[PDB]
Amino acid sequence: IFEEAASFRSYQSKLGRDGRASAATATLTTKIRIFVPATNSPELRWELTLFALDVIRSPSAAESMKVGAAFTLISMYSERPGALIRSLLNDPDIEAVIIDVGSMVNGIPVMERRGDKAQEEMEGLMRILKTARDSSKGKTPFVDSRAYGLRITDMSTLVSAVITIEAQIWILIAKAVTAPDTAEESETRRWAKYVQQKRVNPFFALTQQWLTEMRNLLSQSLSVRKFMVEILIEVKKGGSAKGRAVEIISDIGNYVEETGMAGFFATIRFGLETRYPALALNEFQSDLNTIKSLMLLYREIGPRAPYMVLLEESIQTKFAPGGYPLLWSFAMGVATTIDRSMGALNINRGYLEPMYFRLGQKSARHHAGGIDQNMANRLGLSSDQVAELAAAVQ
Amino acid sequence: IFEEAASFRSYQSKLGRDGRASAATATLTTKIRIFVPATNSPELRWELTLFALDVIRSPSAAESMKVGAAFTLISMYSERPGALIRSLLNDPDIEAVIIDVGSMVNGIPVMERRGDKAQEEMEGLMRILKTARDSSKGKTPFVDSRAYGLRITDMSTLVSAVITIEAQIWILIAKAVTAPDTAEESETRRWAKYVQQKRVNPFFALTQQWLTEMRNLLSQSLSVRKFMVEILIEVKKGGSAKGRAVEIISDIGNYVEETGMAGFFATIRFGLETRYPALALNEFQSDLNTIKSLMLLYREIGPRAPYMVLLEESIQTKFAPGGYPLLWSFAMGVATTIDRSMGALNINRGYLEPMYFRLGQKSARHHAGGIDQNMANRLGLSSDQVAELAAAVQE
Amino acid sequence: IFEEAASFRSYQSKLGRDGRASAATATLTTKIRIFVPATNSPELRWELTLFALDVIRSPSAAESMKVGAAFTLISMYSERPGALIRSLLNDPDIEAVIIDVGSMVNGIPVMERRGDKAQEEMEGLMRILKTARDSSKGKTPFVDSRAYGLRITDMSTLVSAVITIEAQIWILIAKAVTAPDTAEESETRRWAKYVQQKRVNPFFALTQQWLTEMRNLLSQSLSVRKFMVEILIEVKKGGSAKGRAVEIISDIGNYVEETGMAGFFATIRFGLETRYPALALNEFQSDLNTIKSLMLLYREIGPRAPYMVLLEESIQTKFAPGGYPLLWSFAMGVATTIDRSMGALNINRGYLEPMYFRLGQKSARHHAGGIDQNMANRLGLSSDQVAELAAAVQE
RNA sequence: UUUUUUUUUUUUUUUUUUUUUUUUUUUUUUUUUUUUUUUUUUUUUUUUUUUUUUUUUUUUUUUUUUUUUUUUUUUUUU
Repeated sequence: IFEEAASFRSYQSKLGRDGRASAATATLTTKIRIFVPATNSPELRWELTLFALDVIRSPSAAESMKVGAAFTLISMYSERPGALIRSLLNDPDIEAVIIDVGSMVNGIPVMERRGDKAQEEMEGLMRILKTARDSSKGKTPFVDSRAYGLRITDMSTLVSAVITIEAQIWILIAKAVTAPDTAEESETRRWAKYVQQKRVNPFFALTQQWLTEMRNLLSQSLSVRKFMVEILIEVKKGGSAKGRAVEIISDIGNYVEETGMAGFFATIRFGLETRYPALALNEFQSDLNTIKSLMLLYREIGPRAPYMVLLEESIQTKFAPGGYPLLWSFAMGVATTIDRSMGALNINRGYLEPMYFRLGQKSARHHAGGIDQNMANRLGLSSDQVAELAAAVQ
Repeated sequence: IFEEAASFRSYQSKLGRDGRASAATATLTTKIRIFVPATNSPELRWELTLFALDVIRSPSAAESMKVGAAFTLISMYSERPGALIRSLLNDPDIEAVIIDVGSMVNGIPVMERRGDKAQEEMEGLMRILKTARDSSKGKTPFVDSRAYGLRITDMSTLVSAVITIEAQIWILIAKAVTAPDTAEESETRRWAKYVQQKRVNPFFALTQQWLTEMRNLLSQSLSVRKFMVEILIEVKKGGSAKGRAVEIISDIGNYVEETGMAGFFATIRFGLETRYPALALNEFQSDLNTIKSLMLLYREIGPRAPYMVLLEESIQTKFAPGGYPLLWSFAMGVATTIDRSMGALNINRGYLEPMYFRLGQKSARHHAGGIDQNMANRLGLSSDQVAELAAAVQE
Repeated sequence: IFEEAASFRSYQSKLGRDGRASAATATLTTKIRIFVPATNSPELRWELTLFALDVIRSPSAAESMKVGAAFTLISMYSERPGALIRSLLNDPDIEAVIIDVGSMVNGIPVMERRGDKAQEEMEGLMRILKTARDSSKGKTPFVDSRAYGLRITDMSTLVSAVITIEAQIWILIAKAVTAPDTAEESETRRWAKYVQQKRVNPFFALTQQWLTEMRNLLSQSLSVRKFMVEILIEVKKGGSAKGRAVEIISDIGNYVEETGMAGFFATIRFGLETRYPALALNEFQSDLNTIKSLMLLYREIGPRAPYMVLLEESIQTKFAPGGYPLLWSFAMGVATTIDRSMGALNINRGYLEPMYFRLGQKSARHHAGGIDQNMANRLGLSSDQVAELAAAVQE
């Protein structure tokens, strides 16, 4: 009867998603140069970090080389970052040319391995680096200029630096796609955390200007977000040995997961699992069947599922609350009454049903925390006790 | 209808945890020197402990020296201190170099077997130890300076001494990463117990100056907390008799467990297992579902679970009460009302949701301990007795 | 919901607590000499006991000597005292070397089987036993000096003597680690019995000065308490005929069991098995779950459980009433109101929770002398008569 | 056998939150003690065959009455 319809909803949501796309769909690659350190000499690693910071500080650089810089800038972690790149790159938009900087002989720019083939590229980079200084009005990437000056001999001091700047990139990714500005509040809150717990050395704190230039690069290159989410899934995998370096990335991950999918998970939290009497309304049944199909769909996607928005994967559309707007309007009605932080999520969408939102508000507030409507009999609480709870709840 | 939601919560929590993370993630190892007692000689072991105390007392020693000094200083228990470190190291931050010191030939500075590579390491150690003495204005690590000169010749007094300095490190770890100041109250209260029980010899008590220099090394190095929690799990394990040495560590452990997860367990104690009538309120169902997922998650993590804050594991975030703030605010509302130990824990966090906290307080205070709502009927207590309890509780 | 939380409490309690600790944890042994009788000669055995009493009486003897002397002393019961020590010693703190002394010809010091190997040991012993005598203002260990004077040549008087002295050690162990001073009342009781019941010859009573020197040795050595509790568990096992000696010990052991865990058992004995109306309150639920977990934990620990304070096993901490203070404060409020022997136990802990203690009084006294309910309808007599009895009893 | 109708048209990105912070050894009591053989009754005994009455007898066909018989189209108003 209805079972056919429910199975048909399921059918639509999985239809044609099976199998493999034709190689005729293969997109034009773009060629990007990544200067990998490829050495354990701490001097070259820190100089390359400064070079890379400056590439992103520069308004005269192209996006193609800025992405390449972000690929050198994160990934200072491993003994062989060329393995990290080649194994986790996984992007058809990109062909990355990896250059070992080797001895890093050149003073402020990277040394070219084919020094002779073009001097103009070394000039281009030097112009970019000068532009980085001059356009930033002499202000270093760091809030203390001495951090720009000092060059590092000792591996403890190197990693203290590197992990602190990496962490400063990774705090960005959490909101770079989903609220590309206005997220300095959240990012400084997370910064406060990592320095309080002494994981990062705040001598290497980066200026809001540099962080914004990098956050913008992240908002507008998918290629670098793809690499970030690749490595973030990689280190999320359990039971491994962890160094402090990957641990802080993983930690950051917990802010990066479910990003840009607020609507979806908020209908599960403050719609489904809150389980007010309103879930018996006939109107919602289509929406409930939708969310069932979405949860199974989420499961079908597997490990990439919590990051779909950063990856800009198409399937997100299905996830959007336009697919279940009665239940979503209701759920936000609950969310905004229950959770003070849900008050501050923007719910200006065209498909807001204000009567169902007000029913959401009424289910939490007007029903007195739903206190009359105890969900389960395990407490075996007195009727009197429930009434007292409702009185205390105002 | 609802089952799919809870099973999806499960899914989210277990997603991508599976499998083993690629070697391409492997971090730059730093070099740590650990000086090790080669032999059961009391003269060696006590001088080396004094040296090691002085390395952490030093303003001029490098963190790479200091953490390896702290490793030797808390390996002094073992019949084979080199084996203890190398077997429980388990740290990709670190490459350890051991210097099994054969005969302590240099005297005040530690020896090195083939010499320092250009003599400079011995000179480095000497500078370290001088600067320790000079910066400390002559004052020893110990509260009685006679301990510093003592140059022990018998194993009985050595183990008395060692165990007492070790205990003094281990009293720190309980707060070193969770409130590294305000710690002195706890650390002295624990000190009181071990001396009252005559387990440690108070002749060897260490100065607040030295203890804070070591507490800071613990706060700022994960590599030493990794070693500590490795050995703390190791000795917590059953099915052997114990030497007083590992027993005292195990004893300390009971203060180190649950550290830095106050909020989590407090929601279990004073939200969940107290089973107030307030758990019928619809909103808390989301949070209850979360804590169920967290309990099963805790189980899934296994032996490291009680120490996840000291070992700085990402999963901790999951556990933070920001993840279930309605239940947490209510549970702290109960906790602070019921337990006169509570409320000395800081609950100034953004997600306090104080209507639910006040409902917590109004359960335990206003509902007279929730007096009416008896959970189980095996006593079948009279209404008059419940009223007497309401009177005596002072609401 | 709640079932998972209760299982989680259990999980926390048992998490780790399996497998084997790695031998990399293995503690430094301390090497100790135990002199033992080789043979069934009373002339040896009594003089060796006098020597051992004097070693413990000495101001100049080392702790390593003293513990070894306490081993010499308590092993006299058996036909193979070497076998008794070696087989029931179970301790990594220590490394026991046994000397089967042979004929005690070399004066007041014990015999050396291969002569003096340092050519100093006998002189060490001479100094020890001289300083024992001299430090004492000319006293003997015994209240009558003739006991010190009289050599023994028959087994019957030997065993009369030995048992009397061994008993005097064993009466101590019941409060050597808990309340190690103010023990004396419960060492003069405990000497009432035995003398009255004619199990000991009070000719061999020991002076308070010797008993406190031995009590101190017991408080401040774990290794001796470990040996005592090993043999105390050994003799507690049934299914065998016994000698007089072991019976006196076993009888003692009924004093030694549950020592130092007053608070734990008192929460079960008072409060919990009293099943007051107050136990139905929401407040206790955490604590009740705790006690349940502890009872099954007690079961899991098995034979050593009643002695975990004297063995100072880490787990003890778990048991401490800080782990369930609301239930405990109430339980002590019951216990002190009901039992005339309670209250003379010191309950000045920090986690006193006095509103619950006052409710513990107000149940067992204020609620009609603990007659505001009757727990179950075991016979179904009339309420009024029982209430009249409670009024006449006046709480 | 036959005789309708049967294209389409909306909506469908995102935006919050998320490290910590207290407690947490121990303390009391804990042998015993009284009673604890027996003692009386304890066969029997009365009464218990039978006896009266106990066929039958009245009445008991029938008889009156019992076809039918009148009435029975209409008419005002709107």
